[PDB]
Amino acid sequence: YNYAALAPRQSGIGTHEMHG
Amino acid sequence: MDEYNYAALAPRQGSRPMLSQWSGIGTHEMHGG
Amino acid sequence: EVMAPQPTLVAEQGAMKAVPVIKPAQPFTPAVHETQRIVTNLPITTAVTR
Amino acid sequence: TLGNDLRVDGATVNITSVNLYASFFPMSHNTASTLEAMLRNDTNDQSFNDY
Amino acid sequence: RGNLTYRLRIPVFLPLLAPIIAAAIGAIPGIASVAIQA
Amino acid sequence: PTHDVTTERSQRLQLRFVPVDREDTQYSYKTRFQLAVGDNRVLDMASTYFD
Amino acid sequence: VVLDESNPTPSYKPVTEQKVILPTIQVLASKKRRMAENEDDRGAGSVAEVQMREVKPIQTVDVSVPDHSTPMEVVQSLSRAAQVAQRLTVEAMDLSAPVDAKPLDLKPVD
Repeated sequence: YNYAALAPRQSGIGTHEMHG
Repeated sequence: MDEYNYAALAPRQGSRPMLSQWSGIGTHEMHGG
Repeated sequence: EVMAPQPTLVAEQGAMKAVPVIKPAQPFTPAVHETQRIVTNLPITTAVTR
Repeated sequence: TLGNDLRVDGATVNITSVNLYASFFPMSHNTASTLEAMLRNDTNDQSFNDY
Repeated sequence: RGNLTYRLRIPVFLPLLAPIIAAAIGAIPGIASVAIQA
Repeated sequence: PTHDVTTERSQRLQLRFVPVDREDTQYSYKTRFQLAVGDNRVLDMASTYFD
Repeated sequence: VVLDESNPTPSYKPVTEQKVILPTIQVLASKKRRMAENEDDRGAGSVAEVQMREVKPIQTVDVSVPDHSTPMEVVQSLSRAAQVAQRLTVEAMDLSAPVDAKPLDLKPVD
């Protein structure tokens, strides 16, 4: 491991989708 | 010792890998008869 | 520091008394052989007889 | 089995297709690259002799 | 194997240190199938 | 090898010894040979077959 | 304080000093190795090896964990295990095979 996988070089986490 | 030579490549016989004798490489077959 | 020159070998076999001969091959052993850079600037390690 | 001329006898050969089948030993590129590098050196040249 | 190796130098019937270390390693969520060799 | 393995001083590989004396009888044929093993050569008696 | 500094394996080099447990714990990284066929070969895996070393007049254990494991968690778990082993070095372990249950009915009453 090395600081996770690299990102493509040049709320992030979670969803709150509800209602119906 | 498996880091100073190719011993993981050779098939094992328990804990001792079965390497060839040092003077085993090379061949010579030659005659005219 | 440049690597010190290695002596060339010439052996004898039969009547042949001046056959050119390369240094014999020996399996690497830490007690006898050590890895020394040929040129200190860039790492090209090789075995020497200490 | 008879020392007879086949040209006059009329035997003919007609070659349809010619291919060669190379066989590769599957060896991990880890050690295969090392082996080819060590055999690409000048001291590890392969010597062959006619029998 | 792994790049990092940890070494413990304990001052020191049935052996117990090896089972204890194996259980401790198995307690790690990301590690399974602890192997004991002597 | 070529050192102290073979001479060049003109000695024969095979020697034929004519019998010194011969005597025949209705029962047996007896021959006597006087073989000399050189001066600086060694003979092996695995050779020396009667002809 | 700090009795043995031997490094039985030459291929692994120390990276931290022999920190003491209030045994001692030493973390050793691995030197360079041969080529790998592909980069996804070193950290790939989950099995951990706990190698035993001959007693040096003290015992040494070589525990190797896969890369993805957190070094802090591994160190803390090893320290707790070492403390437990030092404290305990019983009948509870004996109960879990060579004591039996039905045979443990003559002795208790007769």
